[PDB]
Amino acid sequence: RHKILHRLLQE
Amino acid sequence: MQLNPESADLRALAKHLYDSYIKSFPLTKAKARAILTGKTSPFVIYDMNSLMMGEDKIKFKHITPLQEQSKEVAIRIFQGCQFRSVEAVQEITEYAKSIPGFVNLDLNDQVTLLKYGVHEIIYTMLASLMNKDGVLISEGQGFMTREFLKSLRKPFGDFMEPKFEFAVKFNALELDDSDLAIFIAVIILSGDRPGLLNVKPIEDIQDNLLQALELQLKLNHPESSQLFAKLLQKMTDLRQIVTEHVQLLQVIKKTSLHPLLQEIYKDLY
Ligand SMILES: CC(C)(Oc1ccc(C(=O)c2ccc(Cl)cc2)cc1)C(=O)O
Ligand SMILES: CC(C)(Oc1ccc(C(=O)c2ccc(Cl)cc2)cc1)C(=O)O
Ligand SMILES: CC(C)(Oc1ccc(C(=O)c2ccc(Cl)cc2)cc1)C(=O)O
Repeated sequence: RHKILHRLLQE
Repeated sequence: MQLNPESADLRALAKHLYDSYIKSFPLTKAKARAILTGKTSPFVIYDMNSLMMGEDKIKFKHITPLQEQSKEVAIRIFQGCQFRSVEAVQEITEYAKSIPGFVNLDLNDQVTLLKYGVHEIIYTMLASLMNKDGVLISEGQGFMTREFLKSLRKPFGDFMEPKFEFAVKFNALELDDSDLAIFIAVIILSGDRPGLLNVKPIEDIQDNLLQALELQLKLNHPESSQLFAKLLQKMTDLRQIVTEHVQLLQVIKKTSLHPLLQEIYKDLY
């Protein structure tokens, strides 16, 4: 999990 | 005791944290404080009548006239809080990125750090919007009374009460945004969050944040030694309230939530 969070850090 | 060496960086750190803090979030404590006292008028929700009339006067961002709203104030309120929490997670993620060195942590650990710190720093920042009577909502457009919250049915009336109790003691510390910027920074870089695998580079940053905080607390609060230790002990309290908030989520849940929040609460502690 943590895909939505992981995506926000990648910006 | 205290000297003026290359602590210039410590102050350089705090300035940088303050500047991105003030633009990362809508309402600073300074601003909310002025609204909570007059100089600047939110709509006060103390009543089921004021509630039903509040959703009319206040422009809530999460709602649209065309969508179906539950006939259930307890649920219509949880909706708004979920929307605000989702937004808060993004604002905290942006702020975390401005903490010198954070983006160079292992991205898996940045995720873990953000996963455990978000609600702690959410409750910390909520106090800036609270007094003993209630809490500012909708960028200070509304004001919900503590006693109206407590009167909501079933367990929902027990959600915000621990937060008020926390804010009361925590606001007595009389911290300002400049102090708050460094404290939440220290929260985000807690090297004891479960599931971290590269701790040392996180601790190194937290120490730099910690000693910058202490220096900030001595320079900005002459009238109270031990403010530093008192804050650290507050981080202890923020964890307990999170633990008490999850247990309440469970009670309701066995009687849903945005995938981002579910992502955060999944396997927490
Ligand atoms: C949104 C979520 C998952 O869970 C919350 C649940 C409840 C509250 C409230 O503060 C609240 C209090 C009273 C009512 Cl009626 C409705 C909501 C905040 C967060 C979170 O933790 O981010
Ligand atoms: C960053 C912060 C603290 O963001 C919030 C995030 C979540 C909540 C809530 O969970 C909540 C609880 C009760 C009510 Cl009535 C309304 C909202 C509040 C503010 C802000 O805006 O400064
Ligand atoms: C981002 C923000 C502040 O998020 C909300 C958070 C909490 C509430 C409420 O507390 C609430 C109160 C009464 C009703 Cl009927 C519905 C919601 C509203 C909005 C907004 O959207 O402006």
